[PDB]
Amino acid sequence: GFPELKNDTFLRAAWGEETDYTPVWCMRQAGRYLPEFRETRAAQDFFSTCRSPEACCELTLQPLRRFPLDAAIIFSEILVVPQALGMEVTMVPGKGPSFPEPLREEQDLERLRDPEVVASELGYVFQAITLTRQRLAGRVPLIGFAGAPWTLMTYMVEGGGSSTMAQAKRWLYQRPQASHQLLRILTDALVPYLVGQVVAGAQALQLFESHAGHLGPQLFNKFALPYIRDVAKQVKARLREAGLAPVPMIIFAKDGHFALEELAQAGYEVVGLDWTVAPKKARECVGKTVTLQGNLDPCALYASEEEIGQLVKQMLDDFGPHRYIANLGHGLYPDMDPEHVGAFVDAVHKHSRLLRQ
Amino acid sequence: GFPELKNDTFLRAAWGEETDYTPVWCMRQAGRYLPEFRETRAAQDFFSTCRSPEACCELTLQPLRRFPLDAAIIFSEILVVPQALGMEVTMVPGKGPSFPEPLREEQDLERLRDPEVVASELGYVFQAITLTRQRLAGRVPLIGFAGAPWTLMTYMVEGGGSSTMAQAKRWLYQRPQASHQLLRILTDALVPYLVGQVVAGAQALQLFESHAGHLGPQLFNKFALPYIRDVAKQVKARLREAGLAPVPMIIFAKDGHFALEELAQAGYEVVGLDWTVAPKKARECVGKTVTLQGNLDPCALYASEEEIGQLVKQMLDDFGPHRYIANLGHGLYPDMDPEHVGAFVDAVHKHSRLLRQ
Ligand SMILES: Cc1c2[nH]c(c1CCC(=O)O)Cc1[nH]c(c(CCC(=O)O)c1C)Cc1[nH]c(c(CCC(=O)O)c1C)Cc1[nH]c(c(CCC(=O)O)c1C)C2
Ligand SMILES: Cc1c2[nH]c(c1CCC(=O)O)Cc1[nH]c(c(CCC(=O)O)c1C)Cc1[nH]c(c(CCC(=O)O)c1C)Cc1[nH]c(c(CCC(=O)O)c1C)C2
Repeated sequence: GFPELKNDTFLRAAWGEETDYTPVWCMRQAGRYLPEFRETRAAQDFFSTCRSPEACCELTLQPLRRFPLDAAIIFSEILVVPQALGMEVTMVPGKGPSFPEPLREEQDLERLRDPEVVASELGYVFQAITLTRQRLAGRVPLIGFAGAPWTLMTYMVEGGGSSTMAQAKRWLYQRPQASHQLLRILTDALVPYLVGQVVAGAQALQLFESHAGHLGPQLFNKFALPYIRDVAKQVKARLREAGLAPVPMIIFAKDGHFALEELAQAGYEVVGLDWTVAPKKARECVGKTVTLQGNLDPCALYASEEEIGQLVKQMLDDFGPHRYIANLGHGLYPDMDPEHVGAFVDAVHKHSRLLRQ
Repeated sequence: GFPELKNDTFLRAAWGEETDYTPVWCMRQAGRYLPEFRETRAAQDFFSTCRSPEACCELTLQPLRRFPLDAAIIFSEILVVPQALGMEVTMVPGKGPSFPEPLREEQDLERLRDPEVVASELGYVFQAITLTRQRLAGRVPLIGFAGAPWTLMTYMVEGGGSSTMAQAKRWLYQRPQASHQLLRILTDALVPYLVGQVVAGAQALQLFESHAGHLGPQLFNKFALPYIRDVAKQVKARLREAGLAPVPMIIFAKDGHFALEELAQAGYEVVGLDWTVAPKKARECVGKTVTLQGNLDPCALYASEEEIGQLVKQMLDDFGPHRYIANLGHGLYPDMDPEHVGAFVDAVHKHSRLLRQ
């Protein structure tokens, strides 16, 4: 139903095969650092943008017109899942996401939709995925994505960003039962959503556990890890059952240094790394059979084009030329220079080829 | 809404009325042979230039500050239409236009936008037309333009220039149905685009069938001519319906010697000629009721100012002083001398007046 893929380097590396060079992409490659992103986004409010296949497709394509990135990622939000479960969410400029009525007690779970119906509420995402895959015309693979259960829970309880997650963690300690219930609702919504993304055309999937860092090992193993594992097991199972090829799945646990061994056993092809983990230490944690993605400090792009090249060279030396996809350790920041993102991409390609030959 | 036209000679001649002199313009009069064109163009990438009304207006005006040309043509590209249908196109300096993902099989037509929405994607062209018509302040008429369906198809399939059109012609012979489908998509996008150009201020329209020559009579009559005829019929119909004055339309089929009789019956006021067709033979083909445009070998401008004058004199003798707009037989080449373009313009004006008096 879709054009044949021309550059599959990203997929080959995700599965752990050898390639001629290291593939690269950037979290938030479609983002506010691009003037053209801001121009397209000035037309609608944020979630209206998410609900327009043409707008999502356009924002996805923009970075690919500037840089020879080895993957695209669909424009959407992780917060579409809580929204489709029935929570109201806003993204007013200057303030970040807010839920005006967060979940604060167990009884608040009653407001949520049955998780089995979330996928049908998210048809607009699938339309954006199909459109973008057709428009990409096989240039590079298209990544779909969602938030991990714990991270989604933090937003639902905290009502937005938090430096401590004190309310969400209070749920874990004081309301463990109701927490597991919410986390299971989330998992059961995520699975059919992620499956649907692949049915619509996604060629890989990333699960963002952006708030792993707040947990620590004991809480992470009890409350985050089981649902991370269940997402992967279930998504692969449903795809096989529907006659489709399962896709490479990436787990990105920001500030998750402490969980790398477990994440390596959690049924994901790729483990994404923040910039605080030394590549060689990550490699000792995860072993020889998963692919690593990352992990340059996004702020390194504030440095000169030449220094970026040298930092990239050092990073590639540490990861080595096997089982590795280059990216930053988090997303691009809004004040970053597009030319420096350009330099990061060119340096990965240049030094990875030098490192092989 | 616009200034009254001061010099309408070009329009009078297009409609076949007598004038005091022969009006002249040059394909690519805004082009790389002008140092000031290159300076304005060094600021942006090519399609960013196309999307800036001020930049398009400026490039349009430049040649008119050097030479008393009898028409302006808006700065744009024919390839904006395939781009607005959803194909990615580049114009890297030194390489010409490229589509990295050309159409290669019938199923690839699925990626394209509904042709009814192309005009709204091309609003920036209409903004450039309105701005330029206002800035011209009635000096001379402003021509809008587009590629003809077949020619646009060649780019979409071949992915760029070709000496044979072997892939595009393979479509015509092996995929006739899918070819007609593409050609109809193109026609249905072109019509509302061309209409929009006139709504925005265009005072005439040229359709460039630059790749006619590759066809020959049987394929041209089956695959190019029907859509050329449909463009004109439909554009005139929509303009009448909207309460506007239809504009003179020019069909330019480069290397189309073999189609001149049919082109004369295709509902265009003006038939443009390449330099390989002797003017008197063209006149026998098209009859007494269309206007001819052309047709000096662009390379003749490599000759001395004096020789250019003599070649122009011979050309004007052959066309005669009725139903004729002077131009070259194709566009100006980048290494041509602006003073020689100057001499071509002055010679047309001088000898056409001598030929009447
Ligand atoms: C994949 C994605 C996301 N957001 C957006 C996209 C699509 C564009 C892209 O690929 O980044 C658009 C996307 N999302 C947002 C923006 C900027 C909105 C604006 O102000 O106009 C855009 C373009 C806003 C946003 N959205 C979010 C925040 C963080 C809130 C906090 O904890 O303080 C913020 C600031 C939640 C969010 N959103 C996302 C994550 C996971 C990655 C990460 O950790 O950064 C998370 C945690 C993922
Ligand atoms: C009307 C127009 C066109 N292109 C451009 C304009 C505006 C300036 C002008 O009036 O010429 C800018 C215009 N278009 C281009 C340039 C030069 C770009 C650069 O290298 O910087 C400019 C100023 C590049 C171009 N664009 C095209 C080619 C030919 C490719 C091939 O078949 O080999 C090329 C080389 C496609 C094209 N473009 C156009 C045609 C029809 C006329 C013709 O046959 O020449 C065609 C066929 C029309």
